[PDB]
Amino acid sequence: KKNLGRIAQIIGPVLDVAFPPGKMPNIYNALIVKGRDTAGQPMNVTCEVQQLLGNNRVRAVAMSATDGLTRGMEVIDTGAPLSVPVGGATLGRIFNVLGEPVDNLGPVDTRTTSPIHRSAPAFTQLDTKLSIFETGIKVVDLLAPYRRGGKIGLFGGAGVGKTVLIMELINNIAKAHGGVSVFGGVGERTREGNDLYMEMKESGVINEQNIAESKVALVYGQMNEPPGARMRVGLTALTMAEYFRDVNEQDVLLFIDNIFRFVQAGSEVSALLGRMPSAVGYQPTLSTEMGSLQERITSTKEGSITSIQAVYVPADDLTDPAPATTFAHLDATTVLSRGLAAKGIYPAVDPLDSTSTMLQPRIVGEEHYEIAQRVKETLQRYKELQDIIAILGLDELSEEDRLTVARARKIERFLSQPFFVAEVFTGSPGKYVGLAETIRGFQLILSGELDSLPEQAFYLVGNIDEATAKAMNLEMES
Amino acid sequence: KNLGRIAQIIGPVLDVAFPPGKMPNIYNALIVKGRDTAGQPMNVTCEVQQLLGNNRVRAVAMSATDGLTRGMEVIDTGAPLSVPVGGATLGRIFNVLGEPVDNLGPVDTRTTSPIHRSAPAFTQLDTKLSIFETGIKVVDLLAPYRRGGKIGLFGGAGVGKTVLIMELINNIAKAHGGVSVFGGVGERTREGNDLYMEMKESGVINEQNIAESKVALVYGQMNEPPGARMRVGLTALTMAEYFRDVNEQDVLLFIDNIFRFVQAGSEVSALLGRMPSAVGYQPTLSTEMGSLQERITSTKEGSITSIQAVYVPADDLTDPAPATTFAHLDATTVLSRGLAAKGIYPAVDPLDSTSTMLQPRIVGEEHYEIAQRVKETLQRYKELQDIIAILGLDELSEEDRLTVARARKIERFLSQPFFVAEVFTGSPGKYVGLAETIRGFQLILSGELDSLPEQAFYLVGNIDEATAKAMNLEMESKL
Amino acid sequence: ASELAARMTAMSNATDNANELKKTLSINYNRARQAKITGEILEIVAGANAC
Amino acid sequence: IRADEISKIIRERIEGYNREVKVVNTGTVLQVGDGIARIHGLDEVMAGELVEFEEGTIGIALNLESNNVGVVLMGDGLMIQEGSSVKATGRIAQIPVSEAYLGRVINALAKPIDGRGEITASESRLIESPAPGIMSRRSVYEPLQTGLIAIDAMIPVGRGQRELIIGDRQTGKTAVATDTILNQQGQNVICVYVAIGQKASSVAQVVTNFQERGAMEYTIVVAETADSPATLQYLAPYTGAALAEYFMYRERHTLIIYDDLSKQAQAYRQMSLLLRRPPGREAYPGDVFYLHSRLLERAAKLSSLLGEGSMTALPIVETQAGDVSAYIPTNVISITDGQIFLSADLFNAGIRPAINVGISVSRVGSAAQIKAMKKVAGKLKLELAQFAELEAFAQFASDLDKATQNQLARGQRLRELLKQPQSAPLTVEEQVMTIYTGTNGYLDSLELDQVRKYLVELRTYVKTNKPEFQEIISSTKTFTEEAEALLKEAIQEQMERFLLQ
Amino acid sequence: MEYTIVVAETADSPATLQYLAPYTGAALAEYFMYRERHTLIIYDDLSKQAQAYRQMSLLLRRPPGREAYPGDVFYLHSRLLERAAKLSSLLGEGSMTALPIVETQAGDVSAYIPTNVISITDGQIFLSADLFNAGIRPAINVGIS
Ligand SMILES: Nc1ncnc2c1ncn2[C@@H]1O[C@H](COP(=O)(O)OP(=O)(O)OP(=O)(O)O)[C@@H](O)[C@H]1O
Ligand SMILES: Nc1ncnc2c1ncn2[C@@H]1O[C@H](COP(=O)(O)OP(=O)(O)OP(=O)(O)O)[C@@H](O)[C@H]1O
Ligand SMILES: Nc1ncnc2c1ncn2[C@@H]1O[C@H](COP(=O)(O)OP(=O)(O)O)[C@@H](O)[C@H]1O
Repeated sequence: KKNLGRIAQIIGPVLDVAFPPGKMPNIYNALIVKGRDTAGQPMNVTCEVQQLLGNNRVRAVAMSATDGLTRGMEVIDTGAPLSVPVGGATLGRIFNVLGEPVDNLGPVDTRTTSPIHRSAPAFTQLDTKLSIFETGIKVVDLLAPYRRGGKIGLFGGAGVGKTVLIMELINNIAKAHGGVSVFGGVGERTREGNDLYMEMKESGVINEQNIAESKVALVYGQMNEPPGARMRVGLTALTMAEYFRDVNEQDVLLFIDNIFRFVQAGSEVSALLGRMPSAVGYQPTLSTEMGSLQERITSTKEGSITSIQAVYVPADDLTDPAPATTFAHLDATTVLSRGLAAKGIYPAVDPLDSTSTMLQPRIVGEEHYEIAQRVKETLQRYKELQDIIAILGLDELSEEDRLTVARARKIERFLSQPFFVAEVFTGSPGKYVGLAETIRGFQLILSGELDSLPEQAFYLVGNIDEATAKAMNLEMES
Repeated sequence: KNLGRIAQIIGPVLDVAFPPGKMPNIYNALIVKGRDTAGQPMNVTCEVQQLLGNNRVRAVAMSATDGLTRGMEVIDTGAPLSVPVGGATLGRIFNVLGEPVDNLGPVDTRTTSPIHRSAPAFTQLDTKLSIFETGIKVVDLLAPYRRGGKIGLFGGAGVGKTVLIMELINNIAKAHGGVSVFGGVGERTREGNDLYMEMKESGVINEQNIAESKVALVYGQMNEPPGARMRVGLTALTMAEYFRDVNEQDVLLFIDNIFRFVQAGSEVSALLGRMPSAVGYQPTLSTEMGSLQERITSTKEGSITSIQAVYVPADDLTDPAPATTFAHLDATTVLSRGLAAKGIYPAVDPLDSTSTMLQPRIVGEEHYEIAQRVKETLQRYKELQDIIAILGLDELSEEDRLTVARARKIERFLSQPFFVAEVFTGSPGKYVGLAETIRGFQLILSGELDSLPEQAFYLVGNIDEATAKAMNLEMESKL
Repeated sequence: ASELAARMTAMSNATDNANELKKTLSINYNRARQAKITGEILEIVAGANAC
Repeated sequence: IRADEISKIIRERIEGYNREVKVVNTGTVLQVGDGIARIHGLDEVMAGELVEFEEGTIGIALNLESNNVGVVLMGDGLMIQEGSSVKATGRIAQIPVSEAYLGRVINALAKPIDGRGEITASESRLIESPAPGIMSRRSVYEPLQTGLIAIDAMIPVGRGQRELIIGDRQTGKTAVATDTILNQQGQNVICVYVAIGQKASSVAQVVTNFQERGAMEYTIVVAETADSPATLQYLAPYTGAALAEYFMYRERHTLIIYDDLSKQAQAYRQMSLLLRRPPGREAYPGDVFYLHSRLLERAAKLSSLLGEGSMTALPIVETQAGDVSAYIPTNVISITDGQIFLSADLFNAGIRPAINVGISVSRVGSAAQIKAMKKVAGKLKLELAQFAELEAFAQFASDLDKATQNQLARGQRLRELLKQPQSAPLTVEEQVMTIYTGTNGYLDSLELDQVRKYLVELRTYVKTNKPEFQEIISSTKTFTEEAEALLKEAIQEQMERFLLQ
Repeated sequence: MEYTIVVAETADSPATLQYLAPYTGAALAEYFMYRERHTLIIYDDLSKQAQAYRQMSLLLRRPPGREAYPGDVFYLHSRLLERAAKLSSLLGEGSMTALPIVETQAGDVSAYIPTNVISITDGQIFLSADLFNAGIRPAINVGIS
């Protein structure tokens, strides 16, 4: 209906399309390309503009595999920004980068659709209440409380249990509170995407039949996908989430993982856009794109969009800009130090940088505030002593500093939360803990009630009474 | 004509075109004028470095990029820029192009020396080597200046360099009856303002009656363009040059910072179509320091003694601008974040700071032995300190356990207060004499005053005052 | 004798702890120097070839 | 009430309009890509003119060539047809200003993003009004108050002085910024919390805290959504600077909080990179130095000839992994009036605020703080520096000298004085009280970990018993023998009260 | 040799061919797994493929990024390592288990290519030169594996 015409240039992923000189399309809008294939000339080539580049020519980003098409294909301007199905059509459906259901189910009803991106929500349309809910993972519930409706940052490198921590968190809050629970997979290992999909099917939070009863909208974008697709799936998932926070007006659970792959797709497409590079390699616009994907998450006046975002810290580099933007852009930083996983704790979370602005006396209670304090002072002191105790041995300390090292490692192994989904990986069927644990295990450790049971006697056990029973068992076996 | 158009303006880089009748030479002052946002007769001065063909040229502007719009007139003065110099040009503070920025009466602009000039050949350089004492303890002990030399303040991240310059100017501007000049080159403007206030206070400006001011301030802003900052040093240097050849007096230069100048040159060179270099800078860094440190030379005609602050970024030495600045310096004072962290001021590690004028025969062969003994025990302590930090001083064997406490007293003793720094310290400072210095150190390094507590040496001008503070400390140990 | 045996085992563990620590720190230095100067080189070559 | 009266005002706005002879420079837009607009034609365009599009997403013309003009999109222009008549506005990025801003969340295009309604405003403040003149300005001779203890204790802030908060993330930088804002409750201090490039939920939280503390009656928050275009995200500090110039130029001394500035450098970097203006080192454009120079040098202290107000500045810059040798925290430390750190170690180890004066420094000194605290504890900064070294030295604690034992326990108790609770902004007279309690060794014999309780007991005891002390000294700014006498008196009394018990 | 189809280009080969080789291995493995059978592909070594692709990119003058490697390399490896899965009985439940050999450098698991392919796989398998020179052959470190 709009300007038909010809792509003049294709450069791998990116593509440059000329047009009628009269009307060029919008910036940021979409358009398909018919093109060709082996059998049939399908509209599989969805496309998206990026830069109108002179001579009635637009430089545009692809969305799918983009071989077989050529210069001069019959491009179709759809004019609008990329629409995407929303509604109960989402619920349960494992649909893809442009919204089509790739879950081998029916093509969902287009009676309710929405464009891909929109403006930032308003200064007033932000909420006011510093909302806090617990999870059940004790290190989080001690020293990194979670701004619900805000942003919950999952940091760490690779092979450090971040996706597994997300699986545990969704394993809790899938049948815990919250309305629709929109997982998005930005660049996920697709076998692990279908893995947790099967975990939703088995766990039944998603629905086999009558799928429109799900409160789950798993719109993955697999890691295999082209860089435009990885660049857009985050905007798709957040479009679902803001749709529900404005139309279901619901507290939406927004597991996404991991948006470093999203901004790396942005870097990769910029490198063919010819935009000059930035810090160490990335796109120059990483700041604004992370700003888009963050500022279009908010807890609204009615929808507390609680977002649980992971960020793949590349090669454990905190001063990298892809962290350095996000954990300015979010509330609950949770960096998962790899060396703790080398030691063998699962999850492997430091206390020092894993933090929150929720950790305030006037939010968590001054009691829980000082609880988290009296943990954190001791463990920071333990690190300050760690870097000089590893050289030159243990007993060159004071009696006090020796006891403080013992108690700090007490808290350390005490925060080894056994995970309920990690039984099939390690063997131990994990445990659930809460606020009575959050006060009391800390209290026994810091008072010195538990002060003779060894470091194993609170190892991989959440409940402190479970640690006492474990201590009884290991003292019995001698 | 010579009226041209400005084809491209990107930052303070201005691509000026010209008709083929005239394409002027390099370094020439160009002045687009008569226009502003208010319809004002605002002029901007811009000099040329690269002339990029087709009778066109890219220039650097010594005032802000705002105001002037592409396709505008430009009047080259047919000459390189010329700075108003003279004894009438003392007292007032003025611009890079020379305009008096003191906002009262302009100086008589009649004798203008060109800002870019020849550097004096060494046949004109006064090879006469000489010794300078400036009253600050660690300097006139261990980095004794040449009364005639070039003096470097290798400073760290804003630590003690500018306050050191203020103290030293306060101590020696009255001392040197010849001319003196501060060059505020990319200096922080409120601290240049504080310096100007101290010159009004101590009467070296003689605010009620000027041109008897043997000091002359010229300043260029941080907030000014790098086109201004990459020539403000040349402005100050030319004022000192005029006083070193025409007046040919004893001339004293205190530019701050030279690395500001370097960064401004790098800044415009990235813009004016040139490649980068190794970390930080332009590829013209060495020739920039060449122009400067070849023009600031004490001549057989007239002496000069230029001190200059060198802020190294990241507080190191492998940085290329101090890697050439050391090579162009002769009296190097290198400050330390560590000694500032322990409050010892001036926070110069005496290890790094040396001077050509520390020869035994030229400092006195006992003064030299003082200097060698302090550097020896000090460097051995700076070696030992990490072994201390892992194995305990009380373990660390006695024949070095004495020397660690000795040099530990030494450095804090050579921390001495300044007459301006009393705002930062609490006690008004001291102008220390070098005989008193070598005397106190001949006590400490020998091990006569090993009975004293160490903090009795903290922030003390003279060793007899250190004994006095020691008796006070012992008295309060009783009380 | 037991004092200077405890000092001996103190030093015989401290030397090896210093050795593994300098191993880790040497690897850290090599990686850091590599990363810094590579970022330097690719940055300046981006600035140089961006014309 | 609508459509029933406004027709006469409609006639008033219509009749009496311009019908001008305004010849304008007008450009056919050529190359828009990713927030920039390399525009064809448009010859006589002043670099810095706003350029009006088809849309209304106006744009600043930063760079300009012989053929094209580098123009940014303040407001992302999501639909701009090629060849659109994009004419400039003629004027140069002027900013409307009034005292009626005092509370409205305002956007970088001077626009109320408060929901409070539009502001009438008369003047047109330039976006690049230069620094106040060299001769024109006085030294920072007058105190400005922190509300936090240790900063006013050792490393003073002064009205006109531009101290630089620095540190890693999540270490209370924005927190101590807001604390030293809402400290200003009777000091006739305008605060301009310019929020740059972070969570709008966070800026809503801080304006919530300001609505709690009342400080949003006089403060002006320039928000910057992280989704705002990077041209706007770097422009906004200049808007805040000119807006504070609007009040400093009358008489009214003010304070500003850039928050942060590192995102300003990053956003400006993004704009310069898309503008193809080549990068300097660390992939930044070189003149982030020049940008922040023009910014911070627009913040100083007036003298009596032009209004003797001040624009004391607090630009927070963010440094990752506790570095200083990051490029922007290398520029801003040279162009600030000294810097204060928030080490993650000192924060998570209880020192909250976390200003380790070993690396922290205020480079104008006591002349910008009060004469009472001067005469009490000018020396305490260097004393605590020595205590920090010697406590690092007292790792080798086998047989400490008795004098160094006194010194270490002394500076120990002093550091314990420099502990303070969350958002408890002490009276500056109370800071004089605790600073004399430390410097006069009363607490030396006392319990070392109950010094906080000793202090709260002592401050309640003096604030009840002898509140004449704090008012006579706040009227004299001077630690006199009357102050000494009242101090040591209530010290004996409350020392008794807390010894028993 | 009936169990394998050995794919071998060596360091003589141009970096383009060394770049395309494991893609071709994955393609024929996709044909074989896709034809109902289990299969196993041995990329050896994939770090050499990273170096080859990095060279091909630099001769393509594309500005490299992290550790002077192009930003593409993660998606690049995601191609030839996400084509390796176990299908279901919808299409014949063939399986394409894979051993992408990545020879790291000095144990720097926090180097770009090793942490990259860890971020795409189903877990690490360690091998320390220290356990190898400690006589324990094979030298897999089970505490981190
Ligand atoms: N919390 C855990 N419980 C049990 N096993 C774990 C845990 N964390 C890590 N592991 C082991 O380490 C391997 C990889 O670590 P992990 O799964 O944490 O990385 P990841 O979650 O893929 O990180 P990301 O999702 O950020 O890529 C897992 O396959 C598992 O064997
Ligand atoms: N005196 C204090 N006592 C206790 N906590 C404090 C104190 N000062 C600051 N904090 C804490 O520091 C935490 C982080 O605040 P803030 O956001 O200002 O840090 P930041 O480094 O600025 O983080 P970001 O840069 O991401 O904004 C807050 O939760 C606040 O409670
Ligand atoms: N031990 C010290 N002695 C004197 N001044 C000090 C000391 N430690 C910190 N300072 C501060 O350092 C400032 C001087 O730093 P300096 O490097 O001279 O100037 P800038 O910081 O402008 O480069 C002084 O204003 C003073 O407040």
